[PDB]
Amino acid sequence: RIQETQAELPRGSIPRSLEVILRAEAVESAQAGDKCDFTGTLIVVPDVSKLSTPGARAETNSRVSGVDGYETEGIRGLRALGVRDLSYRLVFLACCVAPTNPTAESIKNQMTVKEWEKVFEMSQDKNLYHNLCTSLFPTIHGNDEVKRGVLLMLFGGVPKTTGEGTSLRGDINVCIVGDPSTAKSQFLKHVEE
Amino acid sequence: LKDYALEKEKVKKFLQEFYQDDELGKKQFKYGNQLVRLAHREQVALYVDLDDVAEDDPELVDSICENARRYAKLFADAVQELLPQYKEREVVNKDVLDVYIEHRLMMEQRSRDPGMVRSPQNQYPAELMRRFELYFQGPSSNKPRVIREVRADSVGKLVTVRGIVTRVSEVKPKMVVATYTCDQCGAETYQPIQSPTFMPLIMCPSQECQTNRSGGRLYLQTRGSRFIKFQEMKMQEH
Ligand SMILES: Nc1ncnc2c1ncn2[C@@H]1O[C@H](COP(=O)(O)OP(=O)(O)O)[C@@H](O)[C@H]1O
Ligand SMILES: [Mg+2]
Ligand SMILES: [Zn+2]
Repeated sequence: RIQETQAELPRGSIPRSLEVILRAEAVESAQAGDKCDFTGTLIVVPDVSKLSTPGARAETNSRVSGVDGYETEGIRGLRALGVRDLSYRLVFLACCVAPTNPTAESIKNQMTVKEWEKVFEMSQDKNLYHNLCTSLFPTIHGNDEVKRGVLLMLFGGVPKTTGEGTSLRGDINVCIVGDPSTAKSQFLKHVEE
Repeated sequence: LKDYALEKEKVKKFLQEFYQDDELGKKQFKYGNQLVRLAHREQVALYVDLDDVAEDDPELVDSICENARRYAKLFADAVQELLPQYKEREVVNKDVLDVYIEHRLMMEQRSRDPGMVRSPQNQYPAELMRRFELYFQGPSSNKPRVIREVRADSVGKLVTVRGIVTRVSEVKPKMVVATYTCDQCGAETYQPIQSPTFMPLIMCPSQECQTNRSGGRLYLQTRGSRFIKFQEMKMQEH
């Protein structure tokens, strides 16, 4: 199942939902929560309980009439002429699925030479501690402690397990309490973006 | 049991008779004026008082009370037969339904010779051409009943009730007679409705389709159909 994104919403409208079908190799990809582009076809599939009122329907061209004792009444007449209700729904078949915007060895191999050059340039800078604070939060004034804490939470720690069957946390949790208008929701919005 | 022809004649003479009551202090032909208005589209329903009938014949009133539906139908037919007599002019302004009725009567006169044999199925339904409704007013001598005490003994009778309204349904059209057109002929088929649900037809009973054995198939039409105003009411005791 896929959903229309927020940027495509018109005034006062709920996002549209659509069904996508994957066949064979393309079945693997497109996990839940992703934001992806699809390329394929738009195809019509029949439906059953759409018509509570009579609508378009099919029949046979043969000019056949009933005989006494076998008169083409309701049920028998409909079954004899092969009448089917024409109901339909729209379904999308996908042949290509891609990310809208795109195991350490695998990550290293995926990156190109220029991307790896940029990564290495970033790696050996002490100002990485400072510049990352200003880059993610350019407009918010002060509160550098909160920026450092949020960056540390983003990078996170290492999880471990012990021999007795217990487990140890590797994640970090952060709480912010403040007076009104102290840019408290701006950090949340920036991290969401 | 009594034959319906005699009572139909009695109904006709009762409708033709009364001169008595007038509001302005005179003697006025009330039912004649009502019928003249009914001739054109200046009145689309008629109410009959069962107190006025009681002057000449009470047995008619009792039979109406116990067998109300049959007498309603008889009254409708009697008034429909009386309508041509009182007619004096053609319609000044008419709507779609009148256009169908006039056209159908005109082609009936065009085609049907007086001597040719006509099948009982070949006639028009009575209520399709009719456009007036008849209703009854409860007798003043009759005492209104209570919702709790109407039971199987009262099924089919004429009753008068007093109550409080709690639920009313929005107005929606109700089917009276359905009209069908064949796929390969100019004939028209009529299906009366007297059930909460009905099954639409398929094949054409028209004579030409039968003679050719063409197997033409019917289609519904909404313009030719007859519809009535229908509402549902809920009442409770005081
Ligand atoms: N230190 C700051 N630097 C820049 N803008 C700020 C700062 N403090 C407050 N603001 C502005 O004031 C508003 C604060 O509202 P908000 O952060 O939603 O308050 P709260 O999160 O406490 O409900 C924001 O729109 C922000 O633009
Ligand atoms: Mg806030
Ligand atoms: Zn036909």
